[PDB]
Parts: sequence; C-alpha cells; structure tokens
Amino acid sequence: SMKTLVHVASVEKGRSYEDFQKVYNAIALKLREDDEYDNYIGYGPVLVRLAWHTSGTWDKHDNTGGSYGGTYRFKKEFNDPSNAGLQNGFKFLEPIHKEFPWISSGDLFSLGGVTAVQEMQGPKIPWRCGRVDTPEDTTPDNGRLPDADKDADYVRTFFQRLNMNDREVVALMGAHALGKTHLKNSGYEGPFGAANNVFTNEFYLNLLNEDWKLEKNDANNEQWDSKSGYMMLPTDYSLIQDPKYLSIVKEYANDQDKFFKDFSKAFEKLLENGITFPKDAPSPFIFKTLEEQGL
Ligand code: HEM
Repeated sequence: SMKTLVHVASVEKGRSYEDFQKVYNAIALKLREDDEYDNYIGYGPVLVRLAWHTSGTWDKHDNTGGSYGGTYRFKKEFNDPSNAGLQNGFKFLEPIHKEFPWISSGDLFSLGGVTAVQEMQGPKIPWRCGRVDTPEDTTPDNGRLPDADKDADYVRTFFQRLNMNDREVVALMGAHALGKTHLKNSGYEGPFGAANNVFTNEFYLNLLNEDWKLEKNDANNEQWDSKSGYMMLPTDYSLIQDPKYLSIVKEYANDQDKFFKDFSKAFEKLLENGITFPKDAPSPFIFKTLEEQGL
C-alpha cells in the first residue's frame, strides 16, 4: 500500500457550535416537514444509510476513502451500484447545503446521519467539524462497501478494513432497526423491524425473538423473513450464527442503555476514521434536539 494520506481537520472559517447547531436544526426541521417519503417512514433512515456509505469507503491501510473529502458528490461514487437509492438522501440535503453553503460536503453528510439518529430518539452522537472537500481524483473506486449475501466470517473480515472489532460491528449493525430494504435498490425487500423511524435496540430483540424463515425474494435472493412481516439480510442473521456475535447481540437485546452508548462511540468513530484532528481543534459538539430546544 502507499504511505497513508494525511487529512487534517480544518474548521470552516470562523464557525463554532452555534453555526453547526443551526445546520442540525435545518436538517431536523426538514426531517419533520418532508415526512411523506417512503410511505411516511421519512428521510431519517436513508440519511443514516448515506452517512454509513460515505464513511464506509475508508481503508485503514492507506487512508483512502472515508468521510473527510465528501467524494460522494462526484459521478464515480454517486453512481456506485452499492449507492442505489442514496440519491434521495443527497437531494434531501441539497436545500440544506444551499442555505449553509460554507459547510463542507463531508461535514454535511456525516452531520446528516448524526441529526437523523438523534431526531429519531437515538443516542447523542458527539460530532466534530472540519472535513475538507477534496478533488475528484481522490474519489474511491466502487466496490468498497459490503455485500449482503455473505456470512459472519465475511462481515468480520470486511469490518477489519474499517478498524472495527466485534463489539463495534454488532453495535453499528443495530442501525438496521431503521428503514427497509427496497427490491429495486438492493435486491432485498421489506422493513427490518416494527418502528422503522424510531431508533431502539429492536434489531437485537427481533433477531432473538422472531421466528425467522430463510426464503427467496422476488429478485431470487435469499433473505430471512418473519411472520411479523420483518426481514433480515444474510449478513444481519449471521450475527446470531457466529457465537461471538451472538453473545453481544444478547447483551444489547438486554441493555438499551449499553447499546446506545456503544453505538454512539462506534458511529462517531466511523464518521471520524481517517481524520487527523489538530491538538487545538474544538471539542466534539453535542447538538440539542429540536425537542430539547422547544422547536
Ligand atoms: C455488513 C454490513 C451492512 C450491509 C451488508 C448492509 C446492507 C444494507 C442493504 C442491502 C440495505 C437496503 C438498501 C435498500 O434496498 O434501500 C441497507 C439499508 C440500510 N442500512 Fe445497511 N448494511 C450494512 C451496515 C450498515 C451500517 C453499519 C449502517 C449504519 C450505522 C447501516 C444503515 C442502514 C440503514 C439506516 C438502512 C435503511 C435505509 C432506507 O430505509 O432507505 N447499514 N443496508
């Protein structure tokens, strides 16, 4: 591999907590307003998916990809087959960026995910500013995001590239409490769980408690379906097939607070992988929800 690239965080000129809380608020207000999307699930889940896809390209071996450069705005990454459907999240963020043109693309994509998690009643995610747009030729090639038709050994190896351990993997996957698979996007179809747009630990409870059947969907792909009408990907279900993952699933199924704390740590880490924060950078921001502000 090549010598690691160095990506030093640089605060948008003159900006501070209050500026980023205003961007958060605009995202949160649009989440509330544009609530018809995807049969009234709203844009929360796709924004969290967008944050994972734009951060999940990172390669610890050469520090390519990751959230820093905001490269999803370029054709090669925008048109990654793995990114099908994310254009809806990008379009959601367009008026936000128009109102706050000074925020970097990487800061906006990652802050979109933080805002969505918190506004869906998830844990506070501390968030740092200072990602800087990088040129088109820094865009990572397609193929760095994970396949869903795979087992636990694949999941474990894949996430080593993001410097995630077993606990971080199981915690991050809890985001599949949110939203659904869409046959036209991914070859999988159905809601993951019951609430769809409230962040809870129901991913782990459903894995353990539902009666899952391995079925074939209308795209001829196998997926796990329950009589409650939920589905899980093969990679999701692998978390109760592998004995080490299963232990952690049981822990989170039995401790909502522990899941929230571990998810918040692993999600912040995901959004910050590859970034060098200078010694005198601002501390991470913890944004108030609209509810906490009375807005
Ligand atoms: C092995 C790892 C993962 C695999 C294979 C995977 C795969 C998928 C697939 C196939 C979909 C359906 C997309 C569609 O049809 O619209 C999806 C949706 C989603 N993913 Fe994952 N994912 C993984 C990890 C993650 C992580 C780590 C996060 C966030 C921390 C995340 C957040 C989401 C969300 C919120 C959705 C719902 C999107 C929507 O409703 O539009 N995923 N994932």
